[PDB]
Order: sequence, then structure tokens, then C-alpha cells
Amino acid sequence: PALTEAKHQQQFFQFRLSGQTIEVTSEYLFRHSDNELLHWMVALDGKPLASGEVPLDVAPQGKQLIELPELPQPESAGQLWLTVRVVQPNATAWSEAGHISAWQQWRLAENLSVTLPAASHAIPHLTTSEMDFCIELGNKRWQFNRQSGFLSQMWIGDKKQLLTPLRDQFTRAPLDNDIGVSEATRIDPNAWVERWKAAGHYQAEAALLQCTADTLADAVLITTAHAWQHQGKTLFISRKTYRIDGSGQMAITVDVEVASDTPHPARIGLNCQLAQVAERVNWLGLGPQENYPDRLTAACFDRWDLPLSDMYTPYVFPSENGLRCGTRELNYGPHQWRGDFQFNISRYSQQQLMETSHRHLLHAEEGTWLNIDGFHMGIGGDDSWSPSVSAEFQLSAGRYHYQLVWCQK
Amino acid sequence: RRDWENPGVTQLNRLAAHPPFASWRNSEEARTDRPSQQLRSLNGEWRFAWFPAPEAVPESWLECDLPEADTVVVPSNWQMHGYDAPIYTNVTYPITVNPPFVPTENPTGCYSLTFNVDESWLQEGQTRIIFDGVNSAFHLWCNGRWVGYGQDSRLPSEFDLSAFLRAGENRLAVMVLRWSDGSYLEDQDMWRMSGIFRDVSLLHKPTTQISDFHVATRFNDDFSRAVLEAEVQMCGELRDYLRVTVSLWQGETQVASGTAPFGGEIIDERGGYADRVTLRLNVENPKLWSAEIPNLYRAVVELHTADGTLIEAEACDVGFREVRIENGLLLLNGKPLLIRGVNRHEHHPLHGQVMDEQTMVQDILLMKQNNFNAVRCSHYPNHPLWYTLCDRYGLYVVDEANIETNGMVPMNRLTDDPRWLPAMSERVTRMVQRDRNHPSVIIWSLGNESGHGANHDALYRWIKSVDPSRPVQYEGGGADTTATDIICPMYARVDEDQPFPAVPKWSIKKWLSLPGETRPLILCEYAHAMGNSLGGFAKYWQAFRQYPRLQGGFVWDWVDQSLIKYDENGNPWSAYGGDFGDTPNDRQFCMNGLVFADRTPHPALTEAKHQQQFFQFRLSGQTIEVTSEYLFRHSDNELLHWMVALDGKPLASGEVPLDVAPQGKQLIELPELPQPESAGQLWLTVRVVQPNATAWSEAGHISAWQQWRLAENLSVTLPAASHAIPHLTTSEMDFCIELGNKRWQFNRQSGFLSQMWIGDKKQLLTPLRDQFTRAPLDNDIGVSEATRIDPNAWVERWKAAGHYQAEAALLQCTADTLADAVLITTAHAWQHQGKTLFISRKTYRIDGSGQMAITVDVEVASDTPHPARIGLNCQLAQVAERVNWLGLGPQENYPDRLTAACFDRWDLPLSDMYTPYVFPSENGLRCGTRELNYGPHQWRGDFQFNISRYSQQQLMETSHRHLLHAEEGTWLNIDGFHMGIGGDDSWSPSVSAEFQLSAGRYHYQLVWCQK
Ligand SMILES: [Mg+2]
Ligand SMILES: [Mg+2]
Ligand SMILES: [Mg+2]
Ligand SMILES: [Mg+2]
Ligand SMILES: [Mg+2]
Ligand code: NA
Ligand code: NA
Ligand code: NA
Ligand code: NA
Ligand code: NA
Ligand code: NA
Repeated sequence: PALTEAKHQQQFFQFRLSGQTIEVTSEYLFRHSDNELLHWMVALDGKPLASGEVPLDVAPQGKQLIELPELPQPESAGQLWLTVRVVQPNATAWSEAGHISAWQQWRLAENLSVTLPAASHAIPHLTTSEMDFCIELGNKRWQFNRQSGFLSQMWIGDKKQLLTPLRDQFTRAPLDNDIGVSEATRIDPNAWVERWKAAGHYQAEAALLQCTADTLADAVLITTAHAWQHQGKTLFISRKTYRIDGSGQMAITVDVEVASDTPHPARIGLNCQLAQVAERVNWLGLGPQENYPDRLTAACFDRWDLPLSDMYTPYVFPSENGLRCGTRELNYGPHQWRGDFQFNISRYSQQQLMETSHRHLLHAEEGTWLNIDGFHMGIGGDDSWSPSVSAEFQLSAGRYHYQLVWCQK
Repeated sequence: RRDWENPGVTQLNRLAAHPPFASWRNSEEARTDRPSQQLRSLNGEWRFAWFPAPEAVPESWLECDLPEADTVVVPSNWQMHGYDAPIYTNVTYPITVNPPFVPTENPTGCYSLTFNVDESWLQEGQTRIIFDGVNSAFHLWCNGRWVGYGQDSRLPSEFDLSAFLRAGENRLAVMVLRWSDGSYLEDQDMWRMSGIFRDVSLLHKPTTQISDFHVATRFNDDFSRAVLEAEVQMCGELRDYLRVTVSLWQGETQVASGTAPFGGEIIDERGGYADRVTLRLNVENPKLWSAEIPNLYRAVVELHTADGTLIEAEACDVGFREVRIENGLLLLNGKPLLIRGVNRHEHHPLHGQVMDEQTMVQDILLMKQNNFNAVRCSHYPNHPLWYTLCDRYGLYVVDEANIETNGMVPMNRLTDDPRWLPAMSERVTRMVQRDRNHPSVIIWSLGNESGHGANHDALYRWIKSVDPSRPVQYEGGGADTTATDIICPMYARVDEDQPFPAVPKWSIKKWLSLPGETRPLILCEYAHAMGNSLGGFAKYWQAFRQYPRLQGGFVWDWVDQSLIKYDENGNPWSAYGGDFGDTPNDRQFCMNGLVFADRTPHPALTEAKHQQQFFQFRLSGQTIEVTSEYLFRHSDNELLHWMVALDGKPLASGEVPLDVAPQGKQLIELPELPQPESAGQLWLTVRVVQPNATAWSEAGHISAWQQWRLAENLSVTLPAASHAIPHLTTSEMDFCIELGNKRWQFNRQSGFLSQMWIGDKKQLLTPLRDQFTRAPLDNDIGVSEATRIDPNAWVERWKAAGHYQAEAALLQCTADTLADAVLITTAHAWQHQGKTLFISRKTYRIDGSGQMAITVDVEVASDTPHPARIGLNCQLAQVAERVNWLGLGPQENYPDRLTAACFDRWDLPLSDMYTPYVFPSENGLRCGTRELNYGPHQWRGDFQFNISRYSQQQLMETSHRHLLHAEEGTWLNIDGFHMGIGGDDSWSPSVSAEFQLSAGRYHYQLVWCQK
């Protein structure tokens, strides 16, 4: 996946936007853009609204101004996005006709939704038992275990949707850059993975602090609080609310605290093993290829749809892989998650990936592992033998908030 | 003739410039710098009359005092006495641009003085008058007879009165013109005043006298040996019996001496200077001068007969130091400097441009106490005592010629014109002739904002020939021209390029490495301290420490140029541009100081102090590594105090003597510390304290500090249950909740908490509502004016988008009863002309303990300009004496200006929570606050806040601090997020991107409870 990042940063055309105006600047020293045309497209949340093409005619080091036509208002809430691509109409000794040599995006107007939903057709019911809080709505059921404090099962009809409960996750199967030269036989205590191990990040266990259920006028509200501790130290505290409404949507709010003295964690998200396996993955976010906070420039915001295996990157030395960031909507099977998160989805648990040294030995587990992150640490790479993730990409804020809606499709 | 409309006539009969003289007739008095009976002051009471033009002055005035004259103190600026108005114009000239002419209505100040001259002064030798500063041009008469003329408001004009005076009473008549052709070279950004505003004195010199002397100090490779060379020139009776003896003293000990007859070496085919002599004194292991240790020697220059008669003696303080640029670095005594500089105008709120010892001292002490080591004479030579003081207290000085033609179009129109070479030459040459022996001066500057003209090239070269001991710098024309030894930009940013055509301001880091560039870079002006500013200051200091060739800069500027005006009641108030009827004018642009006109600090001063620290620290486990940035001194007056506190509660503390060599490091291992079981964050604070008083600071002065978070124990503790559940009562218009003695009322039409009762006392005067704006800072407004809007300014972008006028529309307001609480949920949209700018969704959970937890989630349209803040505000009914908070402080601090603040528990009087910037704006914020206590209230969370008796609306609507009026109750602004304040400049948006609120979605939470 890194190749595409390289391709984008090494583009030969630079762009700037000012109003309806796009300014293209050539970084060629000798040739004119004689085999290039600029294609532009405006989409609302993935839905195409308009596009066009203009021939590029820029001298080496010169500039070309392109005026976009009047952009008809859009009939709906959402963020308009402008994407431009430089396409070479003719084949060359090194590329085929149609080759895309450069691209860029910009957000244009955004119209926030202020439209009140609509009065639920029904009201979910809460069933309380000694060991669980269950919510029923139509043919859907959610179960929250009172001792664990997590959503442990969800059913569509009589069909269970989870293999493992939905739980916070603060670690990742270590990348090569997280490992560096550390070795079991010769630990580099300065490496990220060793800092995390030493702090107990991979061994910390969730301790329940609170698990309550309340019924509101049109919804049921579950509130939970957990502490993750290690050798008597509290590493993280996660507080959440799950609000299930008449519409069947489950709104999840997550507020996490990370002790200031613990090494900054690899991620702050939730994870679960879905019972089902589906053919495709469809999302509205950055893509289509794998992208990370510090390696996402080349990815574009759009509606993407790929086979599930394209959502896994087969690095020979396996690790955390396949994340997509900047995702507002994710669809898999009958499920839909909405919010502003980063995610990865595959047949392999982080556990397996971290315990496996060669890709050929991984085996698809039952169901699908979904990791959905409010925040994820950068991957670094300035070198692969010393910590290389830039401060700005470390999860050092101390307190973090994210919210997601899980609903059926 | 109208000599004042002729750049070809800059003086008539004026004597040559020279270093400070006193004509002592006893060498020990010269050695001691005691007063000289031959140098008298004529300062005191003079007679003065104001005329609208020189053509209105009556001839009788030359022969006798005008009955209508007033007696006034001299030196003074006549505007300060109210004869006419001072004018505050920045770049545009105060007069029509039509060189070399001036208005025919040209305020003329007729000064006169009747004074005494003892016969003895007239029996022999020469008696001269010296006017240290006359703005801007003047004619001089003595006993009714015309003596001469002078220009250049900022250097001394001396005339020989020997033939005009008589024993006893004598009368001077000085006709001072406010405007002259000199004004075209005096367009600096300051109040436009006039008058005899520097000292007036009378000096007696013998007929055979020391007419000039230059002292130089050259060193061997390690500065263990030096040669002091002093060239002395005489005027008068040249005879074989004359000699010059130069002696050098360290205290009462004479370290060296040389005697020689006159007659310098052969210089050309016609011979040498028979009226000059150069003495060379060898000095071993000299004590070197620096701003760190201003070691000085005293050189006494005796003119005498060989057989022993002292004719006269002159003298100066000498600082052995070498200044040189080598391999791209400015070195002082072989080591690279790091300039912690500030630009300082000569300004006094009551006396205008008249300087006095007390004031200068006060400024030098505060500069030093705030870790400044350098000052730039923006933008003219200073009153003579300034140099003496920087020599003695130790500050590096950039001495600057009085040449500024900013208002010309293009800016070098005069400086590239050979006909203005002569007038400019004098401004440069006479400055060097006067100030060349002061060790504090380390760099000469050619003036300011006059573009780049061939005149600058010529003058750069003149100085380099006449005085090889100091680099020459000059910013005009792009700051890296052929007329400067130093890249000396004004307001170039650290990382951000500003590619203006012809004179781009590159990022300072990129500028150093442009193809072929090798010079050091020191900003002549940076960090424009106008109003609530200095945002981004730390970014500069980090770059300076990181890049060798980035050697610092001079902040703009030291003191606000506000003037005192008196109201009807006779109460003083700070005035700025236009407050005197002056127009056009540049309003508050004259106030850009780190300190107020009375020397009270603005909050930015502590940020400068901190970033400019001379000790850097690193923490590793319990080891503290201290690194000294001093180049020449050891930390011989310093100890390290350390303290650990748990959320403000003191746990342990200690002190350790600091012993680090210059550029050295010291490791200090701290004691086993408290590892308390109790929740909270442990914080380590270290401070460097100077146990002994110095010439510039009191015992115990703190010179540096730093803090680090240590272990954190997050609370996992469950609050006990409440023997109580709040009750809800509803009506179409409101949701009321009651719990014990407490009550909350939420308006269903507005969607806000409209009132709260504790006991039965109402707590709010205005409801709690979201706030997305701030009363704009000078940096938010920049140059925008009603009359000429600058649409790119932040304030204008917010205005045009409707932020200040957007109205909350209620989208939802519900109430639910929980197990042990009542929950109110709201959502509002802020719109403008159909555009939804922001959406606020909140929940308020009131529990059986009586606490109200508020959760707020805001959406901001990505296409609206990033808002000033994301917070809540309300007017509390209560007015309490103190404010106690756990968070950054104690002074005002903003996101991009908070490095100096320390996290601790602070407690101040309410009034201290407001910063009285002259031009009112959002102010007093404190960031990183975890708990705030005011009266019965306590708010907890992770926010920024301000609290005062003045609403944001009032601050935005009032132009001057003295017009603000305390409102009923107290206004509290509690922000989840607040935009940086900027300040890289005050005329273009300068808030760095990482400090702009552009995330789109924001979340914050607070708990409001009692106690
Ligand atoms: Mg003239
Ligand atoms: Mg003697
Ligand atoms: Mg006599
Ligand atoms: Mg200027
Ligand atoms: Mg104006
Ligand atoms: Na083309
Ligand atoms: Na692995
Ligand atoms: Na440096
Ligand atoms: Na100014
Ligand atoms: Na010491
Ligand atoms: Na104001």
C-alpha cells in the first residue's frame, strides 16, 4: 500500500483551489503537459453531482488556471468534495492510455443536517435480570452482561451476530516499526512494542466500575465504566453509553482516559468478532487502499466497495494492517456503523497476527474481526530501528472521545 | 533662506561630532567619572512661546523676552505641555509628501534662556553649547546674534559661543521648527512630537584640546592577551612639547599606560597626521566584557606638556570584547551569541520623548530581570546615558541611524537618490563618531524601513572602513541585501514562507539555506506584542536553539506608546492615536509593548522571560539534567529549587546548588519520591533562584523554571450513593428540577438553563448559552477599519459569515427521569442567512448528589471560518472577591501563549483575572483548568476560562479601557476550546494552523456543583 503514497507525494503537478478556480502548477523542468488532461468531479457524500474535463496545457514550471462552472446547489445535507485527476490520454513507452499521474481533493461546501429524525414507530423494551440487561426491539435483541459490562450478544431474529463481545482495545499487533531491532533474546526496551509490553498494555484486564440501565421516553440507555489495570496501576478508564432507540439504532458514546505516565497507546477503539462472514466491504471514507494517520495523503474520500480480502494486506511479517481512516460510514452484511472513525476488518484477530511470524501460516478464524477505532497511532517509518512516529501522531491527549451508531441495514 | 526646506543644508556652523567629552582638568576626577566643572547643564526653566509658522515670530524676540512667553521645563516636547497636538501616524507621513518642502503652517517653538557665564570661561579656551536633541530643526541666536543651524533630531548639535558671550548674563534664543526637510528621514512609527527634548549643556574646552579619540581592543586567539589601541586627535596649538598619556585602570589599579608625542605614522606621499597619535597598551589576561559579565576598565586620556602640565583629560569606560562574524556566525569573544533582544523606543506617558535616568534604569532592570540580553535602538541614536547604562549593566546594543522614510513610494525613493546622500551620510557618520567607544554597541544599523538605495551601499561601506570592529546590518529592501552583514528580517515566521514580490519574508529556517547564502540571521523585529499577543513565541525560541545560524531576534517592542490624558474629573487615562484630534492617525497601532507605558507588565512579558531562559532542562526518571546556555559565566549565583505536588497539594521539595560551567551540564538526581495512593496527577516544578542580589536583581530572584507531569493515579473511586433523587416538574414552558435546597430551571422555548437557585437565591443573571465568538483581539482585527475593511482579517471573516449575529434555533429539548437523576437533552442550530454554522447537542444530568454533569458535542460547518472559541457563557448573580483554580497560571495564558504558565492551585483577587489592555478585547483566559471555584460554585472538567465583570459584548464595543464599566454580577466564559491569539505580526492572520479550531467536531464536559 505504501507505493501509492509515494506516487501521490511524488506527483509532478501541484494544485491550489480558490473558489471556482483551480491552479495547476507543473513541476516538470523540460516538457510541456502534452499528454495530459484534468478530470474533475464533485460528489456529495460519495454521490456524484457533476464533473468534467479540461485539457492541460502547462509549460515546465508554469501555471494554468481552470475555472470550474457554477456549482448547482445540492439538495441534501452532507459535505461536497472536489476531486481532480490528471490523466494521460495517450499511451507512452512506459504507460497505457488512461494512466492517472496525479490527483488531489478538497472539501467544498458542507450543509450540516438539522433535520429532526422522526418519531420512532416503536419503543425498545428493557428486560433486567441478575446477570444481564437485554433490550428488545422488533426482531432485534441486545444483551449486556452485568458482570462484564459489555455488549455480549446481539440477535437479528434468532441469529446471533457476535462470536466475542464488543470490548475496548488499546493495542495493536506490532508493526515492524513498532518492533525495531528488539528481539526476545535481546529486548530493545526503547522500542514501542517493549514500552507497551512493559507497561502491561497487552496484559491489562478490564475491571468493571459501573453498569446501569435506564429507560428514557423513547429509548433505553446503558451506562458502563471500566478500568484497565496493571500491577495495580490504572492504565486506561473507558466510560460509555449505549442508547437504543425506536429506530433500532444503537448510539455508542466512548470517553477514555489514559494515564499520563503510561506509554501512549497504539489505538483507542473497540473490537469484536462478528459471527458472520460477508463478501464485500463498503464504506464512505478514505481509500480505497490501506491508510494510516501518518500515511493517508494518497487516499481519497469517497464511497468504496471491495471484496473482504482486499481489506487485509498480506505483509510477509504479519502485523496490524488494512486500516482505512476518515470513515463516516461502514457497511458489512446487514450491519452499518456510522461516526468518524478508522477501521480494519478481516478473518484474523490481532492476537493471531501478533503471534504469527509468516503470512503463510495465518488461518481465517470463524466470522470476521472488526476493529473500529476512534483514534489510531501513526505507523512511522523514518527508520525501522528506533521509534519514528512523530509526536503529532502519538495518542498523547490523555482524554479521548468518540461516538458511533451501529444499526441494521 | 528656508534652510529647513533644503536637504542640502543640514546645519550651519555646527561643530564636528565626537565621543562624550567633559574636559576635566584633574585626571583623578576623569578617572572616577565624577562631575566636571567644565561641563554645565543648562536644563531647567526656560521661556517658551508657540507660533503657527516661522514667519509669525517677531523680531523683537531675538533681543528680548516675549511678555506672552511661558516659563517651562527643558528638556520637553511642547506637545506634552499642550501647545499643540502630538500626532500618531505609522507609515503615512504626517505631512504632504512633496520633498523637500514642508507645510507653510509649521508649528514653531521659540525657546529662550537667560543664563550666566563666569568670566573665567571667557578669559581663555573655548565655550560651546551643546543641544543633545532638538526635533526637528532649529536656528540658534546668542545675545541677539545669529549663531547657526541644525537638523537630525536624535544627535547632538554643538556650536562655539566663544565670541558671542560676555561675562555675566547671556540670553539664548532657539527657534525650533516642527517640520523640516529632516522630517522626510524621520518617519518612524511613533508619536510625531517636537521641541528641545534632550539635554542642553555648556562645555569649556582649552584652545589646545582633545578633539576626538577612538578606543579599540584586539585579541590573541584565546583572548588571554589584548592590545588596547587609542588614537587621539587634537585641535589647537601643535608644539613639540605636547604629549598624550593613556592609562587603563581596573578599579583603583592602573593596569597599563603609554605616553607619546603627537605625529602618527606616515600614511601617504604627503606624510602623516601631525595632530594625531596612537598609543598601544598591552593588557594580559584581560577581564572580558559581555552582557553576562559587563567587566569594564577605565581609560583616561590625558593631553599634557611633556614636563607635566595636564592641559585637559577625557575618558571612557572600556569593555574588552571582540565582535566578529565567522563561518556564518556572529561571535562575541569567540562564542556564538543567542540574542534575547527587544526593540525599545524612548517613550514616557507623561514626558513624551524626553528620557530620564530613572526611567532608563527601570527599563534596563526589568529587561534583565526578564532574561533579555540585548536592545535595538529603534530607530535612532538614543539619549547618551542609555549607552553608559547598557555598558555598565550589560546589554548588547544595536545602534541605529536616524533614517526612516517608510512613507515614500516606492520606499527607497530618497535612499536611492544621490541628492539625499549628504543628509543620510550625516545621520550615519555622526552616530558612529559619537558612539564608537561604547562596548555595549556591538552592531551598527543603517536606519529602518527606507527600502534599499545606493546611498545605503555607500554608507555600509563607509562604516566598514571606519570601524572594522562591528558588523553592519540593515533590513530594508528585503533584509539580505548587499548593505547588511546579517539577515535581519522583521516578522518573518518560523516555518511559514510569505513570498511577497521583490521582498519576500521567507521562513527563517529556509532563508538561511537559500542557494549561496551564508550569513547569520537575527530578526530585527519579531513577535509583535500588540494587545493580547505573543502567540507562537515559543516556536521562535525552539528554532533559535536548534539552528546555529538562527541567532535570535529583537521583540517588537518593549513599551506601549500610550500617553496620559485627563478626564473631566481629572483622572488620568491611557490615550492612543487620534485621541488628540490628530488625523489621519493609526489608532492603537502605537501600543505594541511587552509592558504598559507605566512599566507595568503585560502578560506576554512572562512568556518572553520563560522562553528566553538561560538554563534548559531535561528529566529522566528522577534525574534532572540542567544545561547552561551562558557562554562565559559559571552559575555562581544560582540554586535549583524543586517541588512535587499532587494536584496542587504539596508533597515534597528541596533545593540543590547549581554548579554548571558555561554551556555545561549538571545532573541532579532527585530523592525517592512520594507515590501516593490517592488519585491525581503528580507534578514536578523546578525553579532557578539567585540567592544573592546583583546590580540588576534582588536576592531570591527567580530566573528560570520548568514543569513536568510525573506519575498519574487515575480515579477509579465510585462515589457513594445519594440518599436522594431529584424531582422533575414540567410545564409547556419549562423543565424544573429540585433536589434539596437546590433548583434548576430549563426554558423549553429557548432550550437553555435559565436559572438556578441555591437555597432560595437565584444564581444567574443571564442563561447559560453556547458561545462561538470572542471580543476580537488586535491580532484578529489587524488593519481592518470600518472605513476600509480588510476582508482577510479574522474579525472580518467571522463577521461576514454571521458568527457574531447568528441566533440559536432550538431543535430539541427533552427531559427524562432516571433511576437517580433527571436528564435534560438539547440540540440547537446557529444559522445565518440560511446557513447552519454550528450545531450544539448537549445533555445535563442532575443527580441525587446535586451535581449537574454537562456534556457538549458541537459540529462546525467545515466551510465557515474556524471560530474563535467553543464554549458556554453566562452572567452569574454573584460577585466574589477571589477566584481559585487548579490549572495553568497564575497569569493570563492562551493556547499558543501558555508555556510560561504552570499547573498548580492558584488563588487571586477577581480583578487579577482581567488584563487591562488599553484597547479592550477578549482577555484573562487561563487554560488547562481542571477545577474552578467562585463563590459557592465549583466547575470541574478540562477547559479554559475567563471571569470578570465585563461581557464579551461590552469589551467588543468599547475602544478604551477607561470607558469600561463593571456589569452586575460576574461574566464567566468557560471554553472547551479556544483559538490561538497569534502575533507573528498584527496586520495579517498569524494564528498557526494547529491553533485554529478546524476539527469540525468538538466534545467537552463539565460538572457544575456547589460547596
Ligand atoms: Mg535643510
Ligand atoms: Mg600621572
Ligand atoms: Mg587668566
Ligand atoms: Mg515604519
Ligand atoms: Mg487611520
Ligand atoms: Na495536455
Ligand atoms: Na506478527
Ligand atoms: Na541558534
Ligand atoms: Na506600531
Ligand atoms: Na551556584
Ligand atoms: Na474593543
